[PDB]
Amino acid sequence: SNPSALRETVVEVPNVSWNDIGGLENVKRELQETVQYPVEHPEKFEKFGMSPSKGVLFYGPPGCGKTLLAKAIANECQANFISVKGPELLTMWFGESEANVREIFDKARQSAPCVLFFDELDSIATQRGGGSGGDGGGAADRVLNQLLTEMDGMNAKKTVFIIGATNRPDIIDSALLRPGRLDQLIYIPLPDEDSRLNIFKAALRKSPIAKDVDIGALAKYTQGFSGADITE
Amino acid sequence: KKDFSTAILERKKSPNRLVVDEAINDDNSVVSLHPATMEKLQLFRGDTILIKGKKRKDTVCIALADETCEEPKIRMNKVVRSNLRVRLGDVISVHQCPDVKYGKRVHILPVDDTVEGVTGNLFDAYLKPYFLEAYRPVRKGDLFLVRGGMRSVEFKVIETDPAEYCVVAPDTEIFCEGEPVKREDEERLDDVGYDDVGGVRKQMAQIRELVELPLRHPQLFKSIGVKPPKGILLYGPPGSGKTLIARAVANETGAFFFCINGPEIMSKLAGESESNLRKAFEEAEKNAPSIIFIDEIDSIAPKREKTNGEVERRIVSQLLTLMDGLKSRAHVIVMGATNRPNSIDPALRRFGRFDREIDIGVPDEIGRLEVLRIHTKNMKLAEDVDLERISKDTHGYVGADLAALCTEAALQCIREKMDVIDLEDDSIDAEILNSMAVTNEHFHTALGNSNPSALRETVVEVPNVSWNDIGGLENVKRELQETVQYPVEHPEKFEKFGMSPSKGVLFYGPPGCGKTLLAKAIANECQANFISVKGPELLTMWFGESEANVREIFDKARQSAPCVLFFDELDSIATQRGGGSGGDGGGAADRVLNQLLTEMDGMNAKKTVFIIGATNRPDIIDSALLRPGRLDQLIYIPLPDEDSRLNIFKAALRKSPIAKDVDIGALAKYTQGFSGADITEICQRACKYAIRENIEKDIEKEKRRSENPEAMEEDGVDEVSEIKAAHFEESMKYARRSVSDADIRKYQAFAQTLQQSRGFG
Amino acid sequence: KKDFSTAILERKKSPNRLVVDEAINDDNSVVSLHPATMEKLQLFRGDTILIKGKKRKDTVCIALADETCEEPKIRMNKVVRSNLRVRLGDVISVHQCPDVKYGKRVHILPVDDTVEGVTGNLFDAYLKPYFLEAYRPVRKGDLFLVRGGMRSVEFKVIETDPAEYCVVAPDTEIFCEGEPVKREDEERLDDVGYDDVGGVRKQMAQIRELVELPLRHPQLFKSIGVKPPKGILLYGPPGSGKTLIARAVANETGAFFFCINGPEIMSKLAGESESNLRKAFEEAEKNAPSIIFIDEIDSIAPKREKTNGEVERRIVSQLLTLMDGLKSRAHV
Ligand SMILES: Nc1ncnc2c1ncn2[C@@H]1O[C@H](COP(=O)(O)OP(=O)(O)NP(=O)(O)O)[C@@H](O)[C@H]1O
Ligand SMILES: Nc1ncnc2c1ncn2[C@@H]1O[C@H](COP(=O)(O)OP(=O)(O)NP(=O)(O)O)[C@@H](O)[C@H]1O
Ligand SMILES: Nc1ncnc2c1ncn2[C@@H]1O[C@H](COP(=O)(O)OP(=O)(O)NP(=O)(O)O)[C@@H](O)[C@H]1O
Ligand SMILES: Nc1ncnc2c1ncn2[C@@H]1O[C@H](COP(=O)(O)OP(=O)(O)NP(=O)(O)O)[C@@H](O)[C@H]1O
Ligand SMILES: [Mg+2]
Ligand SMILES: [Mg+2]
Ligand SMILES: [Mg+2]
Ligand SMILES: [Mg+2]
Repeated sequence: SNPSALRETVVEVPNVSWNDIGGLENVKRELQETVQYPVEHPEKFEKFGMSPSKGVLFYGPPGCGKTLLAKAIANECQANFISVKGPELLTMWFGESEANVREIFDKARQSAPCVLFFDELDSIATQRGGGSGGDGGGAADRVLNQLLTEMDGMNAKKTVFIIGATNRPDIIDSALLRPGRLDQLIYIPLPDEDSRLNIFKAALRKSPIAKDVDIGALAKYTQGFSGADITE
Repeated sequence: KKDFSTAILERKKSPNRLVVDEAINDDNSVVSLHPATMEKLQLFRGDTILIKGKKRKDTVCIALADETCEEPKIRMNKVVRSNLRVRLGDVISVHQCPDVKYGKRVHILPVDDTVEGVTGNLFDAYLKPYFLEAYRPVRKGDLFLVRGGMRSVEFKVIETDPAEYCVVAPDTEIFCEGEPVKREDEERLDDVGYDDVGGVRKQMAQIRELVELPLRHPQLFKSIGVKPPKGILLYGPPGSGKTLIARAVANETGAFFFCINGPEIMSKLAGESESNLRKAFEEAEKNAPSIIFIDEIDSIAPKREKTNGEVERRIVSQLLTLMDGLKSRAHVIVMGATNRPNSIDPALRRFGRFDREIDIGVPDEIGRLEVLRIHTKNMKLAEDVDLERISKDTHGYVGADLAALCTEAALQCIREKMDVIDLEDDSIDAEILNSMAVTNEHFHTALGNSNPSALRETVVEVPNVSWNDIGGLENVKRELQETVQYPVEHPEKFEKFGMSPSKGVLFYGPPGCGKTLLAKAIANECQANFISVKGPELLTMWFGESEANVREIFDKARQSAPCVLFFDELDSIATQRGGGSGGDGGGAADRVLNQLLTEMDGMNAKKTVFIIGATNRPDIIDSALLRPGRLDQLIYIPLPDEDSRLNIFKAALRKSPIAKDVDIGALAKYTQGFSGADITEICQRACKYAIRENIEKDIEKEKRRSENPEAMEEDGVDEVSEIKAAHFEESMKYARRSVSDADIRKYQAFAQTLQQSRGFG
Repeated sequence: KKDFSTAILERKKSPNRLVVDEAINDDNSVVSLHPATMEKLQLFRGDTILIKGKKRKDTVCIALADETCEEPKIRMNKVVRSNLRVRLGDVISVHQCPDVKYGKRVHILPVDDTVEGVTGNLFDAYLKPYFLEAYRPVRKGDLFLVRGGMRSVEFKVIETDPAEYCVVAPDTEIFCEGEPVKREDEERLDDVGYDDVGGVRKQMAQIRELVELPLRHPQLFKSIGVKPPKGILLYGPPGSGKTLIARAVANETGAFFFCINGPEIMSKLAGESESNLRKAFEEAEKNAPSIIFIDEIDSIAPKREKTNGEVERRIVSQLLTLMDGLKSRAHV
């Protein structure tokens, strides 16, 4: 048997927790302030007469756990999580057209609190071409401008955080980094010696590993490896 | 001089105008006038009088005398207030009733909800005991309360003789003949009026002077030798105010009102739509003065390119013919309503047709506050509801959205009481029902769970930003004053010297230096409307409304003069014309460039409209935008210097709990080359660190108390949690400039050589 | 504080609420209440009572006494459980039947699948031997089982007198008049309800507070001075829950329900679609409180850019006019 509603956007609390993510202690510590505090304690910011920012960008090497952090922070705050990929957005215009990005943003509004994650920004957020032209990239330009337009109207909703992820920060459009948009910049580094042990343990937290396997031993030999390589 | 546009709304105080006040008597056919007021009115003790109310409703009562009634008071009872539709504080007028008109019959009938529990002939229990020999004046259509024991039955004046009003002499032979005046008839009483519309005063004044004046006092127009416009077209965001305003004006002007709903016309068979239109117009002409409100006119008269059938173009043509046939000027006005002004067929928007248009746009803060006050005037609000905060927090909310917000607040109030309310029972405890009140937290929750609709529509409002919110930039402000304020406040000054100014400015500089804020500040100083448009928004307009988006924003700016049309983020639309001209992704930048220049060309003749741009990429800015007659003035916004950064920090923290030991000036020295955005993000990081600190402190305190409840609440109490210097140090630890030292000399070079871009490289 | 959104769904435990339990007797017109529960209910041994079930279904039985019935138990038999539509563990309520209403007639008719193998007058074999002088309470619309030997014939309470419920006194002159109660009628019984919808609680709560509250307890809204919304629009992936939820809410709220299927409206000739819409709205207004569920509304009211004909825009306009005409607030 095959499912039918497998392409529809799913608004649900992810099952990922901080445990599934190895290391990144400082990133988690700052994400708590950036997301959880303005949600669980919204009146705190009004007490000090200063509003927070509803935008974050994850940039770093592939396989370092950028998609997992968004899901984990959503799970911590018990907020709905909407996952959107750049490839999916690019086909939306050749389809429902203008009423796809608007629709996902409206769904995020209706599902507040929410964490609207845009994975794989390497395609939609391709830097505005100097020789502006073409319709193949006229879809990246759409998913860029129409997305920024929605970001502008999203800062007044409150309890909605827009998180991005890009493995190509060089081509990321500079407009997305504007205040009122994805202006907070968090760097996800390659795991270090200590982080790789945690990554191995998490990847094998439910594995039949023998009694003679030294998980820490592999960490020394595997340096510069992303978490994806550690899982492979 | 003043702006006389909002002059018709003003109420002219007159000696006959008295303010509403509570009475010393509950008599419904008797009020109490102060002796001095009666002397001004030439009245005497116990004399019948006609009180002019609202919504063309008036009553008749005998005026008594009492010295406690201040001069600006009338001392009417609750029944008279309800009949006149006037709450305490309104300004009614008083006219004499010289024709007391002792009536031979005063038809009286009861209301079903006031009769529940009566087991005897109402004539022998309520009417006759209080009317016989009482000589109580009665006004047709007014509900006077009566009592015949425990039950209180309120009767409407059904049919007097004379028909208008009379005095109930003993000769009034009448009894209660049935119960045909059931309470449900109130749906068509106190329905709509001027007081039921809030947040629109300029539009309302325009409608009143274009509709009510021609129909009530055409003598002015006839003497002046001008024929008033007959076609009015309300348009605006859906749900804003259109259908309400039309009915309110129709009821307040007191003219025959005929409603022609578009769906109702189009839901009938061919040959009945046109028949109904013809009947409506003929009836309006017969019963002049008259008004013909065509709601949802876009359905019966859509754009001819979109309509497909023949029995639709036939209806459009019939409507056009009927409007053309109204030039007889039989005191007939056709008012329209359409949220899609462009979807309307062009033929309607022409002379002899809907040529005058009013935009019922999104309300501002005060308008939303007034709307909320109007809608909550009946709900059981608690004594701690602050509608000012809600109005401030409701941006992009049309009146319908505010009504939905109030309803959601009430529903949330019910949910809180669901624990003590059982749904299985077919009846709910009366005490619980009467104890439900809507609190501020309910409204806040409803607002959080409610979303706005008119948040994408262009907003034409005076910004709240002032020069204080902007740090430094003294020279820029000084030149902006000359460039903008002087040609607006003092337009004749330029004509005195025989030289016209320029209606274009361009802001170029490093990001985060305060280019968007300056436009808003200068608009606020001149009290001129501000229209904010971003390049990303323009690029999607072409893939959409197409040519009629830029034209529409420019037309809106024209209608909203004085105005400051700001185009933020020119880095996209103003991308320099590609040497290898081609492509459709950039074929939208080329559109928003050429079509924008075309509008700029026609905008220099409008006057009092200034087009301001902003670009962080002056290198790619199209050289055409710098032409005279366009954005030719070039103002460079530099990175803030040592002195400017102190002001920026102070402004960012002008409402912050900063401690007493924080040296704002100290940070300025360390932060050099930082834009204002970085200076604000520093404060944001510091505030977040302080939130973490005090969250942990409160958690530790509560856990200390819970780790032995015997530990009492010591004198230690939650403090300001002021932002200590440690938080600022930590923020500066991660703070990083958004403008490099290599990307400032380049801005200086462009400041030198920007306007030279119309030639070669 | 808590999230009060999912508060209407909560069942309020009351002294009159008893949990379902198996009975010591298979009698269909008699249940067994614990003596303490009866004392809380002011009942006595062998007293007729009305049991409030689900889907607006209820039965009437005489409550006996037994100490084995724990306080949160009612000890009903299988037939009563089926009639009430309640499985073991549900929480029904108990109300008294002070008006026993000794009935003059208790119309009884059999079901075809329970009669297979009967060769004698059912009145002289099943009804009279167990009803005469038994004073068994009967509730209209409930299937009580009877036996006259090996075959077990279950009869529905067709038409009592009083109509709602009564007690079968010896004066009840009645016999089995034909077999018009064939078992296939069960397609319209125990069809849908709240318990038949799973996986939606927030949406279900919203629908219940926007539909059932305005129709059953409008006094709250009237006192608060708020007019409840009259238009609700369910949407979601095809096949999710829409048509099921609409019918479930309609049946649970117990209000006149009228279904206007879009294909059915559009499958008829011009002038009959609008006529049917008008008839539906008029009937709903007449029989208020009411609900008008328009399934597949996208067919009768699609986007105006996509619709081509005139007899489709006419139907859309008729629907818009009818909805605009509902501001009378006749509990519709
Ligand atoms: N820090 C980590 N801890 C544990 N597993 C990790 C970590 N980082 C990556 N992984 C594993 O590697 C997979 C891929 O990483 P993911 O979290 O999808 O990163 P990404 O930035 O989305 N990668 P890509 O889309 O390929 O650029 C995860 O789903 C985990 O299985
Ligand atoms: N300015 C206002 N003051 C008070 N109540 C208002 C105001 N504007 C709107 N409302 C309320 O909101 C309702 C909706 O406004 P309505 O007059 O129906 O808007 P509309 O523009 O005719 N809608 P549509 O034809 O659907 O685009 C009104 O009937 C009032 O109940
Ligand atoms: N001179 C200033 N004084 C005070 N605050 C400032 C100043 N300049 C910038 N800011 C702050 O930084 C924010 C961003 O600056 P803004 O006025 O939007 O500049 P911009 O030119 O529109 N930036 P961008 O669109 O990112 O190129 C402002 O909204 C203020 O919060
Ligand atoms: N939540 C549920 N619980 C139990 N059964 C369900 C549920 N949802 C769907 N079903 C079953 O699946 C069937 C299909 O659902 P249905 O109510 O017809 O969906 P729909 O949204 O009306 N379909 P369509 O009009 O074709 O988009 C139902 O009739 C039930 O038999
Ligand atoms: Mg990613
Ligand atoms: Mg309208
Ligand atoms: Mg700018
Ligand atoms: Mg369906």
